[PDB]
Amino acid sequence: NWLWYIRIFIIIVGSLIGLRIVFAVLSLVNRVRQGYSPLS
Repeated sequence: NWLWYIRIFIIIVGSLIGLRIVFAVLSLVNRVRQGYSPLS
């Protein structure tokens, strides 16, 4: 019952962390490629 909610929260947090990592990886690739100058 309770553990159920705990598991969901854990998964939710993991998803957020993954998304961030993926975004960071892409940002690094863009910089290495230097195809275009970033807006920021």
